[PDB]
Formats: sequence, structure tokens, C-alpha cells
Amino acid sequence: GSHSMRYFYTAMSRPGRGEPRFIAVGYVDDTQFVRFDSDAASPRMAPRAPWIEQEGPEYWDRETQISKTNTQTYRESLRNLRGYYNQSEAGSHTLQRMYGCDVGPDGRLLRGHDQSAYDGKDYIALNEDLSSWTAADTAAQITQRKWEAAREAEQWRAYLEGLCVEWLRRYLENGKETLQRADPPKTHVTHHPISDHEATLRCWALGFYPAEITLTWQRDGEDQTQDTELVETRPAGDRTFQKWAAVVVPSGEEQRYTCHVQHEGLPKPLTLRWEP
Amino acid sequence: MIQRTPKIQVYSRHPAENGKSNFLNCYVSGFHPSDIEVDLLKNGERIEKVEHSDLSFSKDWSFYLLYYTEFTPTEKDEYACRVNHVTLSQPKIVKWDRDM
Amino acid sequence: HLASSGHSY
Ligand code: NA
Repeated sequence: GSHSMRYFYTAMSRPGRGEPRFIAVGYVDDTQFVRFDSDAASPRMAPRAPWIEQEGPEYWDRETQISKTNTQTYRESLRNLRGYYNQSEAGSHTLQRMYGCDVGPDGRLLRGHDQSAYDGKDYIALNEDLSSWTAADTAAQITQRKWEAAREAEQWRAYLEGLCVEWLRRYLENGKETLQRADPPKTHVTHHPISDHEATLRCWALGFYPAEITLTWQRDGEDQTQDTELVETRPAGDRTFQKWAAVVVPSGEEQRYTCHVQHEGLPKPLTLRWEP
Repeated sequence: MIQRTPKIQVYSRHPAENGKSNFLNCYVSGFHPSDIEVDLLKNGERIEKVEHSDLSFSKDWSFYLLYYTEFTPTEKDEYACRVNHVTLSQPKIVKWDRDM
Repeated sequence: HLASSGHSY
């Protein structure tokens, strides 16, 4: 019932190999819907979901202009961060930013987000109050002072409480047939003998949307968290996701094991056993 | 400098049936920095016209990418995914486990 | 809808 809009910016320097690359992608929930790549011959914000294609030229012109400006601003920012950490011109570095808004089933703002990382380490984040910053170190304190002087937090609050939520609700309505449709997993349990002594039970969940899912193995009703191998939820490429959970069981004890599946698309949570 | 080695999963979009058209996926995730080399191999030779998703990243800042191509599995043909990253001394080859 | 382009770091 709740939804999110997020943008993910990646800026990466590559000294000796041109100017830093700037990439930006937008998501609603687990659905990508736009992209921008400064390495393109003619960089533009481009559609990646059918329900955004109906936006007019003024939309695509705005998003392209913002991203082209961001390409330059993030290049300047990467130069600034190199200075803050006394880093040589010779190394490559990464600046990442993720921001956006969460809304409830009624469309009201639950929380806004703006977080940044430098070389994979948290750097600065807008606090949940949308009014103050948390800086990770003395370099990020310099960014904080710049952003306080530019009244950045006030602008984030305005965006996050306003246009972010308004456009997210617009997207949720234009893409309702997919964005507001939870597809349940198709499930099954496989059995892979290892030895005469034990075998693997693997519980599969396929074709589900959104990616949030719980797969657990119980033995005599007790969760086997420590003994369960979970793979990372992975995309099928058709918008849906896949996941499995595996446990190693003593031969002949298989019926003491139950796989439990929780997912928004299911009428009721599932309990599964190996069916030989 | 944080560096994180990629996790690699090789799998099909739909349950694999010989002679039926499908998509072969190689999903790389959890890595940092973002530069990565990924090829899909058919009996050891690099497949052309492989596509990939746009660069994005997880809440822990690690990157993920899906590489994929249309394919038709057979009982002979072997498929794999060849991954190179700054964390890797030599490219990693992960074979498509048709046995699940 | 992107946030407007803001201040450098
Ligand atoms: Na939903």
C-alpha cells in the first residue's frame, strides 16, 4: 500500500580518460522509469517505463536540462571532495546520491530522504526533520556549511513535501495497472541429495513483484535462520523478481521442514513442504 | 578506499526448456566501484548483442547490474558468465547451473 | 520529477 520515488545519481571521475561520468536513474518502488547518462552522444533524460512516455516535451526538456546542469555541478563537486581529502589528481573517485519521498496508501508524505556517499562511505545526509544535516566527517562539514548558506534544507523540504509527493501520486495513477499491482510468487520446493547422510531442500519464489519477500525454513516449527542459505533477490528482467532459500537436512527428516513465504501479492502466507 | 567484490548469479528468466526461447541473465551486485566487465559465454565464446540495465545501487551504496540476452537452451550448449572487476585478479567465470 | 539542480558539494 505504501510507495516510494527515488533518484540515484552516480558521478565517477576517471583521470586520463575524460571528464567524470554522471548517471541518473529514477524508480517508483522497484520499477525504473527514467535514465540519463552523460556519456551518451546526445545525453537526454529517457523513458524506461511505458507509463512515463505520455509526459510531454516540457517534461523531458526539464529533466534533461537538470541532468545536464548536474553533470557540470557533480564534476565541480568531485573536484571539491578531492580537495577536502587532500587526494591526488591521479585517482578515480565516486560520488553517489539517493533521494526521494515515501507516501502511504492515502498518498501522504511518510518520510523524505536525501543521502550522499563518497567512495562508498556515507558522507552527508538530510535528517528526517528535513531541516538539518548529519555530516560524517570534517570534509562533509564543509559541504554542510555551504548547503546551510544556500538554504538547501529549506528547498529539500519544499521538494519532498510538495512536488516529489505530487508527481509520485501522478506516476502511481498513470501506471496503476503495474505499479499498484502486486504479483505473487510462483513457489516450489526441490530436493537435492548431497550424500547418504543429508540433502538440500530449496524453496523457490519466482515471478513476484515488488521485490520485498520473506522466505524462511522451519524445522519442527523453529526458524532455521542460522542454517538457511538465502540468495540475494534477483531480477528476472520482465519487472519480476526471483529468490530461493536453502537448508541442508538429514536424510529422512525432510518432512520436519516447512518453507514459509510471505508476499504482498498472496491472499494468505504460504507453508510449503517437499512433495516427493 | 572501499572496494567490494561482485556477487554473481547466472540463471534464466523462465524455467529452462530445451528448444524454447528464453532469456539468459547474469546479475552482478554488491560491488564497488562501479566499473565492471561482464560477458555471457556460449560454450566459451562471447555472445554478441548482450544488453544490460542502467547503473543503480542499493541502500548500502553497492552497485548492481543485470546483463541479459535472448537465447534458446539445448542439452549440448553450455552457458556461463565472465566477470571482471578491480577486486578480481583474473576474470571470474560462473557457469549456468542448469541443475538449479 | 527530479529535484532542481542545487549547490555543489
Ligand atoms: Na501495491
